[PDB]
Order: sequence, then C-alpha cells, then structure tokens
Amino acid sequence: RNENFQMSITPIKNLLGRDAQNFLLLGLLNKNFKGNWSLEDPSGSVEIDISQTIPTQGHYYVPGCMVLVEGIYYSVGNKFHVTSMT
Amino acid sequence: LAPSIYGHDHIKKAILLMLMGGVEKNLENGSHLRGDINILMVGDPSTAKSQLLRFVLNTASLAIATTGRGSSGVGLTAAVTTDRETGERRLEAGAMVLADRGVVCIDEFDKMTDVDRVAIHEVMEQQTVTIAKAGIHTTLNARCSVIAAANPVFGQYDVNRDPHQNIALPDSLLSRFDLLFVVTDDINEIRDRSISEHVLRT
Ligand SMILES: Nc1ncnc2c1ncn2[C@@H]1O[C@H](COP(=O)(O)OP(=O)(O)NP(=O)(O)O)[C@@H](O)[C@H]1O
Ligand SMILES: [Mg+2]
Repeated sequence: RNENFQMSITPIKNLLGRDAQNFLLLGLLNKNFKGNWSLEDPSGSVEIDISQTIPTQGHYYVPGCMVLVEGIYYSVGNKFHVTSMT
Repeated sequence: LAPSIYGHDHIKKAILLMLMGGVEKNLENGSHLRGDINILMVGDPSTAKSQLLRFVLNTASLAIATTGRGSSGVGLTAAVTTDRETGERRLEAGAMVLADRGVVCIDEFDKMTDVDRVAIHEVMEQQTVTIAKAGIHTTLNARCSVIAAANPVFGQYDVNRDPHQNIALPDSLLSRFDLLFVVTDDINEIRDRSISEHVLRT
C-alpha cells in the first residue's frame, strides 16, 4: 500500500537460479542454524552478505525483524549481497 | 524452428541445413555422391529428442515417422505382397522408400533389432535398397535424410566412458551419419530456471 512500491517485492523463492541480478526482498531476519545471517519468506529463505551494506539509520535491526532488502543474488555461493536495508 | 523448444541451438541449425540438403553429385560410370544430411541425436532422457523429431515430421515437405520397436526391417525397406486385383507378387513400399526425396524420422533408434539396422545400411551408404526374393530382383530409390533419436546403452550418458562404449550402434553405422550429436540433461540452476520458465510459458 505504500506509494514507493505502488520497484516491487519478489518473494525469496523467485530468486533461485536468477543469477547475478538486482532484486528487492521482504523477509524475516533469521540467523540460520549454520550461523549465517539470512532472510525468510513464506516461499523460502536465502543467506545474505551484509559486508557492503548501508542500512537506513533511523532503525534497529534485531533478528526476526521484517526488513526490506535490496541486493544482488549470486547463485555460485547461493548468497544475496545486500546493497541496503530498511 | 521449434519455437516451443528451449535451447538446442546447434541442433536446430543442423536440422535446418538437413531440411535443405546439399546438391547430389553424379560422376563418371554413373558414380554417385549423396546429398542428404543424416543426423543422430543420442543422449539423456527428456532432452526434446522426440519432440524435435515430431517438429521435423510436421515441417518437412515429405516426412515418414518410424520407431525402433515398431519398425520391422522389411516394413522399413519394401515388402512383397500379392496384388489381389491380379494375383501377382508385387512390392509394397516401406518407410525408407516412401520418404524418397524427403526425410525419415526414427525415434528410439538404438532399440531396433539388428536385423532391422542391417537394412538401414544401404539407405545411408547408397540411398537405395535392393530386393532379391520371391523371384523379384530389383533396386529401389530411398534418397532421404534420416534423422534419428537414441539413448546410450546406459539410461544416461556416462562421461567416464568412451563414445563407442556409451553408444549402442556399430561404428560401421555411426560413421554413415553426417552429424552425431550428444546431448545431456546436465543439471544447472541458471539453465534449469531458463528452461523451466520457458516450459511454463509453453
Ligand atoms: N529444451 C526443452 N524445451 C522444452 N521442452 C523440453 C525441452 N527438453 C525437453 N522438453 C520436454 O520434455 C518432454 C519429453 O521430450 P522428448 O522429446 O520425448 O524427450 P526425449 O529426448 O525424446 N527423451 P527419451 O525419448 O526418453 O529419450 C517433452 O514434453 C518436451 O516438451
Ligand atoms: Mg525420445
């Protein structure tokens, strides 16, 4: 319902195999059992790299928080490299 | 060609050139060089080999469909029958003769019994079939592009082993095909995503 979106969210399961391409996610901020940070969606989950990200500053980012995320999906490590988070 | 088949670009290129085969040569003493292009697709299951045969069957001006088990060697070349109109022994054209100046499609080609494949050789080598039975001693024209589909001796292609060990057919038959294509359903997320979304659109 927010005007900024009506780019648009792709559910996480849509990413799989869509290599090296920009996407916007909405997801539950998990920490996977393997230890890596991750996002989850009703359709699935994906591990994320935050090492180059820029969050918006007016927020906390605790686990389990619903976060909008922009990034590039990379199939080689099955990672999602996060541009920014909000 | 075959817009409902993803990928297989080099095969569709070869199919196009096979629909448009090169000029046949005739030389001294009536010596002959064939102009058909003979294609064998051998490979993993579910790699559109049969669908490509069915597209060719729907696209060539003159195409005859066959399948390995369903084809007799006699049913392929020509068969003797009595013409009940008169009572005389007469030849009935088989698939290779009916496809003359056309193409033949063969699905499940490696499933043929070898007394069927023994009858393939003259069509490939000489574009003709020879009859020497029932007091009928003749030679018939069978000038056509064979395109065939097969699987390896194992259910899928085994890259650990040589083509002559993967492929059931004799080298005395494989050497007669113009292009021997090996295809595989080799798993890859990007290609699987692409082929999948194409097939869903289809
Ligand atoms: N690249 C492709 N694009 C679209 N559909 C495909 C593709 N590859 C396979 N298929 C589908 O797979 C199904 C089986 O195709 P088919 O031509 O019978 O495979 P095949 O190579 O002959 N397998 P087999 O007869 O067991 O050796 C068909 O419904 C095709 O539509
Ligand atoms: Mg087949």
